Amino acid sequence: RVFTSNKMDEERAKRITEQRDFIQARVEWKKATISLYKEWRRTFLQKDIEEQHTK
Amino acid sequence: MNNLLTQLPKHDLLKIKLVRWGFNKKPFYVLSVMKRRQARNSGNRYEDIGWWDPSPHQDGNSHFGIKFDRVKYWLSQGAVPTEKVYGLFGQAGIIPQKPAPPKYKPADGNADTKWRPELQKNL
Amino acid sequence: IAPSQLDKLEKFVHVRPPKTDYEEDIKQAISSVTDNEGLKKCLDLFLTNHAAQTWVGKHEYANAGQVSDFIKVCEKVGSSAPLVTLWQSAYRYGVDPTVPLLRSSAAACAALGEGADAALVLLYGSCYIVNVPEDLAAAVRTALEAHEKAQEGNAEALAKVQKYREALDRL
Amino acid sequence: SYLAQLVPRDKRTLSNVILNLPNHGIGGIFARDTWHPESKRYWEILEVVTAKDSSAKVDAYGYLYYQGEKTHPFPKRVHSVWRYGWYWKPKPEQEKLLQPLKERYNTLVDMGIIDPSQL
RNA sequence: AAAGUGUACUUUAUAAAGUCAUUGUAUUGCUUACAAAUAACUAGGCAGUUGGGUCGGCUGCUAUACUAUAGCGCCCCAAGCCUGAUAAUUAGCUAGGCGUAACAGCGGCAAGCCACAGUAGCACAUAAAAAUUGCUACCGUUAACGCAGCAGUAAGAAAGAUUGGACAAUAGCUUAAGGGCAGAUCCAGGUAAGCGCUAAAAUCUUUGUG
Ligand SMILES: [K+]
Ligand SMILES: [Mg+2]
Ligand SMILES: [Mg+2]
Ligand SMILES: [Mg+2]
Ligand SMILES: [Mg+2]
Ligand SMILES: [Mg+2]
Ligand SMILES: [Mg+2]
Ligand SMILES: [Mg+2]
Repeated sequence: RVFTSNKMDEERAKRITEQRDFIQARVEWKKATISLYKEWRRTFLQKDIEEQHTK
Repeated sequence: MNNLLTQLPKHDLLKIKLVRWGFNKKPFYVLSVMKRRQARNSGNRYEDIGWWDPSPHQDGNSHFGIKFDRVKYWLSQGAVPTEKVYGLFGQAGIIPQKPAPPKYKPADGNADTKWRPELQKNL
Repeated sequence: IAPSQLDKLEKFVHVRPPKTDYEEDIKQAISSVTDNEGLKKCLDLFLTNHAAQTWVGKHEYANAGQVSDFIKVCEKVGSSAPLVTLWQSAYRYGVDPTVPLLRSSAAACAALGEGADAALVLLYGSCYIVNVPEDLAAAVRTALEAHEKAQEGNAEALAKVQKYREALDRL
Repeated sequence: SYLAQLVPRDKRTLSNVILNLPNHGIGGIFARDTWHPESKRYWEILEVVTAKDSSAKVDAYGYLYYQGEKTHPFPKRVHSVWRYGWYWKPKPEQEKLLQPLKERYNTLVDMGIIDPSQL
């Protein structure tokens, strides 16, 4: 669902502003976590390769 | 007996969940890696990773234990924490805090008494 | 369902096209109409013809030749409401507003004696034509005077005539 | 009257606006009332085809402009025809020519001869 | 794939995004072995039965392996296969659990696997799916229904709880406008497992008065 209004008043402006901030914050948060997961993923893969060679 | 699962789900997601292990009005939680669609306290798990005691002690703090190395391993594989687990990891500094959406609904005026008839009898 | 892209619209049109030519039906309908109900049917026929032409690709005033015939039938029948509706929605019916058409409609209403209808047609016509002839205005004024005399006994008619006279004077 | 399409009205789909205009409103500018007036959001109509059966609804094709710039590469049909709030936006040349006509229409509405809600 | 792509959809004088559709290096796996109650007043069992050959065994779209589960099915060919077999009685299994120095014996609690939803045969549903999906016949009440979902009623039995409150928390379904749904669950009521405390006052507890 979305919010739309024919009246160009303060209430309409507030809803648009709040939504923009939330979406921007969530997008930035997603990028940071994924980068951490990718970095950890490489580390564990390297350990497995070393263990396999030892065996 | 409770052998841990090894094969990953093919049609569902893995999540990090809280399991209720308390007593009457004395909650206690255990963190484990389980299939998304299951019973709350089901015995099917991939690993148990931590514990949490939400109530304050004489020192005024809550206590939380976690495996730092294994949390990263499962987060890399694709396990998705729930909303409350995100809060615990955010405060503990394992991952950045997750922003919450704005709230407009008038909050509940009876949250600790609405679901407890014993208090309402005295009220 | 209509295609999303405009480049595929030609194929959509050619498949099962609807009936488009209604000139023969309208000509027969105009002659056969002798009551108000038939006049309403003709108005619907005009609307369907104007809408149907888009399938062929024409966007002109299809109902530009039979307008005069429709006016004649309405005057003979004696009902002016169909003409009032036509001028109110002239574009929707595919009729191009022009001074000769306005004069013909006003004369028909004036002949019927409905000065109030004559004022309505002139007022609606003024919204399509920038300049209204002064002679036409005088004719409508005479029609209003005749209408007032004919129906002087009805207070509601007197109020309507007075209101229309004020509108004509203001505009 | 076609002059009644300038002010948006409740339960007024784009089909009613397009039909009650000269030449089916080809080459005109239309927009919804929920869009900000200064946002420069509008549709430019290039082709119109009526419904096969109803003959009272229209499928329109054209371009979509946001901030006075095209948003898509090729013409496409308007998918929001069925929504409400559409109104006519005459170009400056049309506005100048229609100045006296708008005044006449407003006077008639003020005096109660014309009821915009019915039309 | 916590991904990419779009002549697609929605919101914006503030825009980042999501929605819908589609896409994976072979595009969702079969087989074998061992163990697990009585039981001979059950001694013969099996003929698609044991093995071999051709053909079939579909839902495409890397290349070879000479066709790469199978008597799984048709036709043909050779006579083999099992023998505490075959037929019966009883029981859901694992395990926590209770007695015992142990060995053994028996099977209330948390959880895992399997089967079923009045009875039986079928269609979908393959890969994670039929209490609250269909078709047919039958049984019991009255064209319909089947509470072995929660509460509750009747009969039977020595003996089986309220026709309660709430989504505040945990888990789940949907949704980018921050909401909606819920007898899972969390709380209360009822019933002498068990565990803890009270059933007497004392300078109005000197952890006091000031
Ligand atoms: K059955
Ligand atoms: Mg049994
Ligand atoms: Mg059955
Ligand atoms: Mg199920
Ligand atoms: Mg039953
Ligand atoms: Mg029951
Ligand atoms: Mg929730
Ligand atoms: Mg007793």
